[PDB]
Formats: sequence, C-alpha cells, structure tokens
Amino acid sequence: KWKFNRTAFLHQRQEILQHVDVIKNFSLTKNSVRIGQLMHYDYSSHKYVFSISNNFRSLLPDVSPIMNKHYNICAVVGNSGILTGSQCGQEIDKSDFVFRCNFAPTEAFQRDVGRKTNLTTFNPSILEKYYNNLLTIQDRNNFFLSLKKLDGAILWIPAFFFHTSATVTRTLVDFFVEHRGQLKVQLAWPGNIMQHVNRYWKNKHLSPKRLSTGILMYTLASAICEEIHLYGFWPFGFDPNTREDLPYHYYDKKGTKFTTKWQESHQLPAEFQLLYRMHGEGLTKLTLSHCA
Amino acid sequence: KWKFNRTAFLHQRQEILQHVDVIKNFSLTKNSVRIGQLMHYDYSSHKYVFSISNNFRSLLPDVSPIMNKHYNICAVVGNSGILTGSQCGQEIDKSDFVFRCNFAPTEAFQRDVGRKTNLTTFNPSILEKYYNNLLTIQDRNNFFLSLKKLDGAILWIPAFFFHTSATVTRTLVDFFVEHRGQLKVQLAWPGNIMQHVNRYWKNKHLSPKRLSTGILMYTLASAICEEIHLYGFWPFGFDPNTREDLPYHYYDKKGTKFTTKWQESHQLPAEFQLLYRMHGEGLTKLTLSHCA
Ligand SMILES: *[C@@H]1O[C@H](CO)[C@@H](O[C@@H]2O[C@H](CO)[C@@H](O[C@@H]3O[C@H](CO)[C@@H](O)[C@H](O)[C@@H]3O)[C@H](O)[C@H]2NC(C)=O)[C@H](O)[C@H]1NC(C)=O
Ligand SMILES: *[C@@H]1O[C@H](CO[C@@H]2O[C@@H](C)[C@@H](O)[C@@H](O)[C@@H]2O)[C@@H](O[C@@H]2O[C@H](CO)[C@@H](O)[C@H](O)[C@H]2NC(C)=O)[C@H](O)[C@H]1NC(C)=O
Ligand SMILES: CC(=O)Nc1cccc([C@@H](OP(=O)(O)OC[C@H]2O[C@@H](n3ccc(N)nc3=O)[C@H](O)[C@@H]2O)P(=O)(O)O)c1
Ligand SMILES: CC(=O)Nc1cccc([C@@H](OP(=O)(O)OC[C@H]2O[C@@H](n3ccc(N)nc3=O)[C@H](O)[C@@H]2O)P(=O)(O)O)c1
Ligand SMILES: *[C@@H]1O[C@H](CO)[C@@H](O[C@@H]2O[C@H](CO)[C@@H](O)[C@H](O)[C@H]2NC(C)=O)[C@H](O)[C@H]1NC(C)=O
Ligand SMILES: *[C@@H]1O[C@H](CO)[C@@H](O[C@@H]2O[C@H](CO)[C@@H](O)[C@H](O)[C@H]2NC(C)=O)[C@H](O)[C@H]1NC(C)=O
Ligand SMILES: *[C@@H]1O[C@H](CO)[C@@H](O[C@@H]2O[C@H](CO)[C@@H](O)[C@H](O)[C@H]2NC(C)=O)[C@H](O)[C@H]1NC(C)=O
Ligand SMILES: *[C@@H]1O[C@H](CO)[C@@H](O[C@@H]2O[C@H](CO)[C@@H](O)[C@H](O)[C@H]2NC(C)=O)[C@H](O)[C@H]1NC(C)=O
Ligand SMILES: *[C@@H]1O[C@H](CO)[C@@H](O)[C@H](O)[C@H]1NC(C)=O
Ligand SMILES: *[C@@H]1O[C@H](CO)[C@@H](O)[C@H](O)[C@H]1NC(C)=O
Repeated sequence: KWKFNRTAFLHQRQEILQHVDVIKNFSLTKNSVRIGQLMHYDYSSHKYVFSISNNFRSLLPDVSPIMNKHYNICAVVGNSGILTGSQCGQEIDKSDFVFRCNFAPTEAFQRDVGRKTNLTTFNPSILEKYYNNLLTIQDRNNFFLSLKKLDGAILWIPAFFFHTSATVTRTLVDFFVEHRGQLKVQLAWPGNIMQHVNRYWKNKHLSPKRLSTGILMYTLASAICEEIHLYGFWPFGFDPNTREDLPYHYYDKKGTKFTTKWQESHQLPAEFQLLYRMHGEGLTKLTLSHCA
Repeated sequence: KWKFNRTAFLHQRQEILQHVDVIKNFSLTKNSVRIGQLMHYDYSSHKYVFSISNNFRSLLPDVSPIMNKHYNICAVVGNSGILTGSQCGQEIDKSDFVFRCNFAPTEAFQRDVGRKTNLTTFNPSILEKYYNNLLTIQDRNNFFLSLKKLDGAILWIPAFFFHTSATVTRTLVDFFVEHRGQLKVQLAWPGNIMQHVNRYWKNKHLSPKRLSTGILMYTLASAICEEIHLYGFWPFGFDPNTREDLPYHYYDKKGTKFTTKWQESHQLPAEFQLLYRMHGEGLTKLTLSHCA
C-alpha cells in the first residue's frame, strides 16, 4: 500500500537541516562547554541554573556521536498501546537502527516492540523514579545492569530541558564517572536545542508549548537515516482497526484505562495528524496495524 | 559560685581520649579515603552507600585541622531558646574559641549569642531547607555570602550520619569545587565516628540511638580546650524559672512555628541531666540564666 518517496523525504531532511544543525544539536561536546559555565533550562523559568563541572565535561563526547554516521532503514518507536499484540518486534529489529523513547521496557514485550536498541532517551529524573536515586547497593546494581544491557547503544540524556533534572543529574554524573570504562554505552548530552527544533515544526503549523520526545526523535533521525518507519505513534484510546479500548502505553497492564489528562502539556493529536499527512506523502511509514 | 575543677576535667579529657581519637575522628583527610571507596552511614541501614569521588576527596584537609591546637576558654553554643534575652553575647565572645551548631545565625542575635565563630557544624540538608538546593543564582549567592561571613572558621560537615544527606552532599561538593580558593572557610568532614564517640558516653549511662550535635561538640572540645563553658543547652519548651512557653531555638521564636516530634530524635533530657551533673562536679560550666 505505502510507497516511499525518497525525494520528498530528502527534501524534508534538507528543510530540517536549514533550521536545525542536527549533528551538532545531538550532543554537547567537551570543547563546546567551559567548566563553570551556567546552563539554563529550555522548559523552566530562566532563574534555574546548572553549573558545568569538570566531571560533567569529562562525560561529553569529543565529537558528535552521529558525525559521519548513516543508517539505511531506521525505526523510531513511540510508546503507544497500539503496539500491544502487533507482533512488530521482528520487523522493528530488522531495521539498521532503532530509536526508543524514555528508557521504555523491552523485556516482557520483545515480540511486539523488539529487543534492538541503538538509541534510547533518558530524562535524569528516571533515577529518582525507578532507581531510588542510586542510594543503595541494589539500586546501583540494578542501574548498572540496565546500562550493561544497552551494550554500545547511545543513551541520549537531556539534562537541560527541565529544572527538576538538576540534583539528580549530579547523581547520574557521579555514577558514570565512578564507572568510567566499565560500560560500552555511548553517552550523549543535548543542550538547549528546543528553540532550534521548534523552528522547523512552527513552519508546519504545529506550536505546542512542548513537542513530544517522539517527534524530537524523528527530527534527529531525519539527518542520519535514509528511510524512517514509525511504530507506536497513536495518541488515542482505541484501536483504529478493531475499535477496541487501548491503553496509552504498550507496557501498561491489560485493561488499564486510556488517560485523558496524561497528555495535557503535549499536543499529540496535532503531531499525529502531521505525521499522518507525511505518511500519505510518502515521507515516512506510520505503522498502525499488526506486522507480518 | 560555679568553680572549675581542672583536675577532674583533665581526668575527663584523658578518659575521652582513651575511647575516641578526637584528632583523627574530627575529619577524614585526603589520604584516609580512596577514590571509589563506598562510605556507609552511622545512623542508617547498612544498604545505603556513598561513593567517594575525586571531587569529594579534593575537599578533605591534608591534616586534621585541630592537630596540635590548644585553646584556653571554649564556648560551646547550643541552640536553645533559653539564650533569647540572656545577653550572653559579650561573655561568649570573650572565649578563645567558640563552637556553634548547625550553621546557627548570629547577625540578628549577637547581643544574646555572640558574633564569634571558630567552628560551626553543617548537616548538608541545610542546603535543601534554607538555600533551595542551590538551584538559582540568588540561592548560590546567599550561600556564598553566608560562607564568606565565616571568614577562616571551620565548617564541620557530617555527611555520613544520615543517608538522607547523600544527594545534597553532591550539590554541596559541586559548589565548593566550583568556588575553590574563593573562600577562607576551612572544611572538615567527619566520617563514621559515632560508634567511637558513643563508647565514652555509654560508660556514663547515656545510650540514645543518637547523641546530639551539642554533646558531640563537647566531646571534640574536650581535646582542644582547657575549660569549656556551655550556652544554649536546655531542651525544654519552657523557661526554667517562670515556666512560660519558650521556643526550642533562640532564632525560631515568633511565627507560625510548625511543632512536630522534634524530641523523638535525641534523648536530650538525659544529655541535659548528665551535663547538669557535670556542671555540679566542676567539669564544665552550664549557663541557664542571664549573663548580664
Ligand atoms: C543547534 O543548532 C543551531 C543551528 O541550527 C546552532 O545555532 C547556530 O550556531 C552556529 C554556530 O555553529 C551559528 O553560526 C554563526 O552564524 C553567525 C551569523 O548570524 C556568525 O556571526 C557566526 O560566525 C557563526 O558562523 C548560527 O548563528 C546559529 N544559529 C542560530 C539560529 O542561532 C546552535 O548552537 C546549536 N546548539 C547546540 C547546543 O548544539
Ligand atoms: C536500503 O534499503 C533500500 C530499501 O530496501 C527495501 O525496503 C526496506 C524497508 C526493507 O524492506 C528492505 O528489505 C527492502 O529491500 C534498498 O533498496 C532495495 O534493494 C533490494 C535488494 O537489493 C532490491 O531488490 C529492491 O528492489 C530495492 N527496493 C527499493 C524500494 O528501492 C537498498 O539497497 C538498501 N541499501 C543498503 C546498502 O542497505
Ligand atoms: C504525565 C506524562 O508523562 N505525560 C506525557 C504525555 C505524553 C508523552 C509523554 C512522553 O512520551 P512517552 O509517553 O514516553 O511516549 C513516547 C512518545 O511516543 C509517542 N506516543 C506515546 C503514546 C501514545 N499513545 N501515542 C504516541 O504517539 C509520543 O511521540 C511520545 O513522545 P514525552 O514525549 O517524552 O513527554 C509524557
Ligand atoms: C527533626 C530535627 O531536626 N530534630 C532535632 C532535634 C533536636 C536537636 C537537633 C539538632 O540540634 P539543634 O536543634 O540544632 O541544637 C544544637 C544542639 O543544641 C542542644 N540543644 C538545642 C536546643 C535545645 N532546646 N536544647 C539543647 O540542649 C542540643 O545538644 C543540640 O544537639 P542535632 O542535635 O544536630 O540533631 C535536631
Ligand atoms: C514525491 O514527492 C514530490 C514532492 O511533494 C512529488 O513532486 C511533485 O509532483 C507534483 C505533481 O502534482 C507537482 O505539482 C510538484 O510540483 C512536484 N514537486 C517537486 C518539488 O518535485 C513527486 O511526484 C512524488 N512522487 C511520487 C512518485 O508520488
Ligand atoms: C544496534 O543495536 C543492536 C543491539 O541491540 C546491535 O545488534 C547486535 O550486534 C551485536 C554485535 O555484532 C550482536 O552480537 C548482537 O547479536 C546484535 N543484537 C541484536 C539484538 O540484533 C546492532 O549492531 C546495532 N547496530 C548499529 C549500531 O548499527
Ligand atoms: C576514630 O577513632 C578510633 C580510635 O578511637 C578509630 O578506630 C580504630 O580504627 C582502626 C582501623 O580503622 C582499628 O584497627 C582500631 O582497632 C580502631 N580502634 C578502636 C578503638 O576501635 C577510628 O578509626 C577513627 N575513625 C575515623 C573515621 O577517624
Ligand atoms: C575565632 O574567630 C573570630 C572571628 O569570629 C576571630 O576573631 C577575629 O580576628 C580577626 C583577625 O585577627 C579580627 O580582625 C576580627 O575583628 C576578629 N573578630 C571577632 C568577632 O572577634 C578569632 O581570632 C578566632 N580565634 C581563634 C583562636 O582562631
Ligand atoms: C575535683 O574532683 C575530684 C573527682 O570527683 C574530687 O576528689 C575533688 O575533691 C574535686 N575538687 C573539689 C570539689 O574542689
Ligand atoms: C584562661 O582564662 C582565664 C580567665 O580570663 C585567665 O585568668 C587565665 O590566665 C587563662 N589562662 C591562660 C591564657 O593560659
């Protein structure tokens, strides 16, 4: 049914590149920050600051981790409940490169979402919510194991979007410095990039207070992928094909009720409408049904 | 009326020294920890750990700051509301060396508590209560100025008593590293010393889960002071003479003062009884009334 239009996608890549230097915005590098430099937060009041320490700078890459990288078929996997029972795991894992959002689980869900991960995003407040601020030996060990499972994947850590990241970023930084060289995980640390990313999408008549992680991933992916297939983008409470109730997230327990006010800060429906148009124009393949 | 018994005090000093190496226990030093060493907490479950970083080690003194120090008259100033209207400021400031507790304010209270400070203690959670975790420029500036007012005094920071210190300690460390050489404050960082300090006081029929900061100060002071005068030790909500309501702290008097189970922390009444016996034996002078 769906047919890729390579030319139109590459024109979209060029248009994104005119508004966002993706290669650079992908991560701060050692030489782009000074020790003692005060960072601000893209989505918090300007009064919030974070001072760049020696240790933080030592975790930055020397060069963009996506410089001169090229992947043919990319999967960007959002977190919609539409993936549950899709059996898309195998097809996602055939991709050259898979992006995942917010350290999403794969273990109990591989048949549907895959086990391949080449990048996953990581808001530092994950440490507070799921790893008890790395306070105990067992917390530390659980986090270490989760990192080890990523192998050489990129962990894309946006520490300068929300001021609530500030204290937990120091804990994260200390852990990584303490374990330097023990893990193959490639760290990436984007800076204040949402002002640049928002410019491309304002032109496409999309102006939320906040763009979603999913669409941020598409934006990055545009620069390094030749063809992008989207999974788990479907911000609605029902299945499009069956009409049955659907959870918001694929990892939600069965029967969990789609939450209306979960997504009041986002404009996922407007994002989705725009991706859906893009699907129709052959720019990207939006998957909304079970895979083969 | 009160008369110092030098002989009995010297016998107390010698006894304390046989159970606690005060000079060593006063502070961890650079060479007494390794980078990557896991610290445990004296008053928390053993599962809680804190990994010693490069930066933390860099804030440790090379040698115990009290090594070979000897002061004649020391004042140890607890934080009781009994100091309010005592006019003990001048008498406290005549001491050769003054110890204060938990970074207690002196500016608005000098007539009663003095302006002299040679050491003050600092639970790191002070940053969370009074300096908003150093999240803004104004918070950072306030904390800096409070530090600058200490001049070359010792800031005695027990980061390894309560696991709840862990995350704020990283904030504190980052601030001090960031501002290295800008302040004259001498940092001291005691480690796991409460097991040793408790041994002397167990023999004196005092066995709380936790000895108070005030009595810990007495213990330290015994090694470096010829004579110790106590002020602001009075763990009761009432004036000793009138029985009228008294604030728990001299600085936290007027205002909608949240009243909780602050008493359940410490066995302060038993400490106070013991200090009161000691006063009677001429070991130390416990002041419970106006100075002028
Ligand atoms: C994210 O990417 C944006 C661009 O999409 C980065 O901003 C751009 O940074 C470049 C430097 O790499 C600026 O180039 C400069 O052009 C000016 C003319 O205005 C010239 O005077 C300079 O010599 C330099 O060549 C460019 O102005 C700037 N664009 C915008 C819109 O600000 C931004 O730094 C990236 N941020 C991160 C954190 O990677
Ligand atoms: C990069 O991928 C293109 C597209 O591949 C097809 O679509 C993918 C999503 C996936 O389903 C692939 O298995 C498909 O082949 C490749 O172009 C195709 O090459 C094949 C095999 O050599 C050829 O027979 C097809 O007709 C081509 N299809 C299209 C639509 O052009 C391309 O070769 C890939 N390049 C590299 C170096 O990996
Ligand atoms: C309370 C709260 O966390 N809200 C909230 C609301 C919407 C999205 C998100 C985060 O995204 P996640 O739910 O982890 O989902 C990953 C991505 O998947 C997409 N998504 C998710 C669920 C869904 N039913 N349909 C979708 O399209 C969307 O593009 C989203 O960014 P964010 O974006 O980091 O902020 C968080
Ligand atoms: C929830 C909480 O913090 N509780 C709590 C309860 C009692 C004391 C303290 C702390 O002491 P502060 O109140 O800062 O006072 C400093 C010292 O002064 C003494 N003190 C204080 C008030 C008072 N009314 N009588 C006293 O004898 C006591 O020896 C105490 O250790 P800590 O001890 O760091 O733990 C804290
Ligand atoms: C791929 O997409 C491009 C761009 O949207 C298509 O090229 C356009 O074709 C229409 C035909 O109505 C013309 O009006 C435009 O002027 C063309 N624009 C450009 C920039 O070329 C192209 O037809 C699409 N390809 C397929 C195979 O459907
Ligand atoms: C993308 O990530 C996956 C891991 O999820 C990488 O695939 C693994 O590659 C190693 C080393 O060759 C194999 O031994 C594993 O069996 C592969 N795992 C899976 C799940 O397929 C893959 O190489 C990465 N791709 C990149 C960086 O292009
Ligand atoms: C506090 O002082 C005590 C001595 O009063 C030290 O305890 C000694 O520690 C060593 C090894 O670290 C043991 O082999 C000795 O047997 C210990 N003596 C006693 C009486 O237990 C203690 O190390 C000091 N701690 C700190 C952090 O300074
Ligand atoms: C104890 O601390 C006080 C400061 O609180 C020291 O006294 C200051 O000494 C300086 C420099 O000699 C004078 O200019 C100040 O006027 C003094 N201030 C006050 C308030 O007295 C004192 O020297 C310290 N004592 C010891 C023994 O270290
Ligand atoms: C000093 O204290 C000792 C020890 O308890 C005692 O023998 C001596 O009489 C005391 N001196 C006085 C009260 O002057
Ligand atoms: C200790 O202080 C007292 C009280 O002022 C004083 O008389 C005595 O000489 C002092 N001892 C010294 C300085 O050695």
